[PDB]
Amino acid sequence: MPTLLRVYIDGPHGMGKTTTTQLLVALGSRDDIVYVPEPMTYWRVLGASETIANIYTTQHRLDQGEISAGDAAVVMTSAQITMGMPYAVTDAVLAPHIGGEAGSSHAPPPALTLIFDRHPIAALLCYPAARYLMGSMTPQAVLAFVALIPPTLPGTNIVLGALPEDRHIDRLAKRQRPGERLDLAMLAAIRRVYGLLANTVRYLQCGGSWREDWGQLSGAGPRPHIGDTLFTLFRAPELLAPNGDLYNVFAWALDVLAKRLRSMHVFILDYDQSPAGCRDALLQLTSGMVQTHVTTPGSIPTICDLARTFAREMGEAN
Amino acid sequence: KMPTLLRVYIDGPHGMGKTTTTQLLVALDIVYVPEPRVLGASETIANIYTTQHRLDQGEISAGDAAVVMTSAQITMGMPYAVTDAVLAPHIGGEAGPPPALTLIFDRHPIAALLCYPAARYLMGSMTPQAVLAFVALIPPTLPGTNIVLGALPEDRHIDRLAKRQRPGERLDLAMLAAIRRVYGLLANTVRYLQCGGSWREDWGQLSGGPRPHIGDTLFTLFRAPELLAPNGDLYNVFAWALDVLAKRLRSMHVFILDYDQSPAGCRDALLQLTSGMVQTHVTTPGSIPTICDLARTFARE
Ligand SMILES: Cc1cn([C@H]2C[C@H](O)[C@@H](COP(=O)(O)OP(=O)(O)OP(=O)(O)OP(=O)(O)OP(=O)(O)OC[C@H]3O[C@@H](n4cnc5c(N)ncnc54)[C@H](O)[C@@H]3O)O2)c(=O)[nH]c1=O
Ligand SMILES: Cc1cn([C@H]2C[C@H](O)[C@@H](CO)O2)c(=O)[nH]c1=O
Repeated sequence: MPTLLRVYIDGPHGMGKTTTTQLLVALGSRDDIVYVPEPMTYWRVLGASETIANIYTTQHRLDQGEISAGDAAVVMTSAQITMGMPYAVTDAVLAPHIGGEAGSSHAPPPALTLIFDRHPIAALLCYPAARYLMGSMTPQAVLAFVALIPPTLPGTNIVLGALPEDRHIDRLAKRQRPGERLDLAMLAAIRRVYGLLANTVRYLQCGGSWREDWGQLSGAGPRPHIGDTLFTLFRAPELLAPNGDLYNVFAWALDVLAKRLRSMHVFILDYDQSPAGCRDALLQLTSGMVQTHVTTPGSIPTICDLARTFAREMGEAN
Repeated sequence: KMPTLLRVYIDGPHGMGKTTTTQLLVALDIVYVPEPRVLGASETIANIYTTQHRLDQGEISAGDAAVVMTSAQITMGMPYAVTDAVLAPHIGGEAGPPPALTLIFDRHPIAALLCYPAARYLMGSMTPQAVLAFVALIPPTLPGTNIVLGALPEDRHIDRLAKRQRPGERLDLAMLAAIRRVYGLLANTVRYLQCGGSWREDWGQLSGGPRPHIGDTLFTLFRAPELLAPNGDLYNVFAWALDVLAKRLRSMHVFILDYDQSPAGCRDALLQLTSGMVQTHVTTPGSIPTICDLARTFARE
C-alpha cells in the first residue's frame, strides 16, 4: 500500500551506468532510495573464481583457434549461469512483494526507490545473445536461457544507454577492470543486442506478433520491422526443422521472450555528457516512471534490508 | 465456471519404469506430454555419462566436469521449462465433476533444475553454487502441481536399468545411489516444509509438529563449504536461494508410486493415485482447446 519504484539501468558495459546510479542515489535520503550494485564479489569470488577473466580468456582462446566452438560454448554457458545467479535470486525473493500498477505518472513520491545495476535479462538474454554473435554460444543455449527468464511483473522500468560508437570505444579503451580484455567485436555485438532489445519491446507493444511476421525475415517512434528486433537472431539453420519451420521447442521459447519483454517500460538515457549530466538526465526520466504498490506493510523495510544486504555482500570490495 | 484441469508430473529417478507405466495408463480427456535429440542436440546424455567417467578416472578435473554438467543440464531442462512457461498463463486457482482434461507429463522442471544437478554435486561434478543458480531459476510453483515419485528397492532398480539398452548411458551405481538419495530427500523436504519446518531456525542442527529432521532434507546438501564465509555462516546470496527452494517445494503435492510390481499393477497404482491429486480451474473458456492444441503440437516432435 506504500508505493515502490524500481529502476533497472542496463545496456552495454563501458557507458558509465555504474557511476550514474551512484550519483543519483547520492542525491540523498538514504531511507528512501537504495542501490543494488553489480554483484562483482559473486562473479569474482563467491560463485566461482574470476568469472570475468574466464569469459574474456575463453573468447580470446576461441579467436586464436586454441579451443573449438563447442568447448568455448560449454565454458561460456556455464560462466553465464554464474553471472546471472544474484540477479535471478534477487528477482525471485522480490517478486511476491510486488503488487499492482500505482502510477508515478501524476502519483506522489515513492516510499522507496530501488535502483538496480542491470536486470536479469542482461545475464539471461543479452550477453548470451551477444556471445552467440561472437561464436562462443549456440542459439539453442540462448533460447534455453530465455525459457528461464522469470515473469516480468508490473513496474519493470528498464533504462538503456545511448552513446556514439566512437566515444564508447574511447570509454572502453580507458576502462581497466580485472580480467576484462579490450574486445571491440564484443562491443559491437553487445551494442547491437541492446539496440535489438529496445526495438523488440516497441515491436511487441505496437501489437507485433512474431509468428505473423516470421516470413519477413531475410538478410517513442514508429513500429519497427521484425528484422530490427531480437527475433531476427533465431532464424538460424541449427533451429530450423526440415521444412524451414522453427522446431516447436524453439518457437515456444520465442513466445516466452514476447511475454517477458512486452510488459517492460523502456527508457533511453544519453551517456554522452558529464557524470552529473547523466545523473540529472536520469533523475528527469524517473519522475514519469511506473510505480507499484507492495503486497504487505512490512514489504518496504524487507525490500530495503534485502537491497542493503545484497550491496554489502556482493558489491565491489577493495 | 471455467473447466477443470488435472496436471500430473511423472518424475523420480530414471530406470524405474516411468515411460512404460505412463504409456499403459494413457492407452484407455487424457493426454500424455512425453520426453523430448529433442531438437538436434549433440546427444547431451552421452556427454554427461562420458564426462563423469572421465572424472572418476582422473582424466579431467573437477572444474572441467563442472562446466560440462552445468551446460548439459541447461539443455536437458529446456523442454520442461518451455512447456511450463507456456502453460502457466492458462492455470487458475485450485478447484477440488471429473476434470475436463488430464495432462500427464514426463517429468517436472525440478528434475533438471534441482534433482539431477544436486545428484551431480554429490558425484563431485557440479559446484553447489551452480545447483543454487538452477534453484533460483525454478519457475514459481503453480496450483495443482502433482508430482509422482517412485519407490523401488535398489537391487530391482539396478535390474531395471540393466534390462534395456540406453545409448550414451553408462550404468553407474554411484550416480544411481546419488539420484535415489536426492529424490528421497526431495520427498522428505516437501513434508518438512508442509509441516512448518523453517530451514533458518533448524540450520544449527546440521552442526550438532512432527516432521523430518533437516538432516534428512535437501537443506543438508547446502552446508557445503564453498557456500560458507570464514566464520562458518552461509552467504546471504545462498540463503536467499534456499528461501526460494522452500517456496518452490512447499506448494507441491507428492504422490509415491510403488514400481515393484508388474507393468499392469504400476498402471493401476498410478490411476489409484489420481483420486487424491489436486485439480485447478483454467483461466479462459478457450484454455482447454489451446492446451490440447499445445500438447498435440508438442507430441509430433
Ligand atoms: C531429466 C534429466 C535426465 N538425465 C539423464 C537420466 C537418464 O539417464 C537420461 C534420460 O532421462 P529420462 O528421464 O528422459 O528417460 P530415461 O532415463 O531413458 O528412462 P525413464 O526413466 O524415462 O523410463 P524408464 O527407464 O523407467 O523406462 P522403461 O523403458 O519403461 O523401463 C526400463 C525397463 O524396465 C522394464 N519395465 C517397465 N516397467 C516395468 C515393470 N513394472 N516391471 C519390470 N520391468 C518394467 C521395461 O521393459 C524396460 O526394459 O538423462 C540427466 O542427466 N539430467 C536431467 O536433467
Ligand atoms: C552482466 C554480464 C556482464 N558481463 C561482462 C561485461 C563487462 O565486461 C563486465 C560487467 O561488469 O562483465 C558478461 O560478460 N556477462 C554478463 O551477463
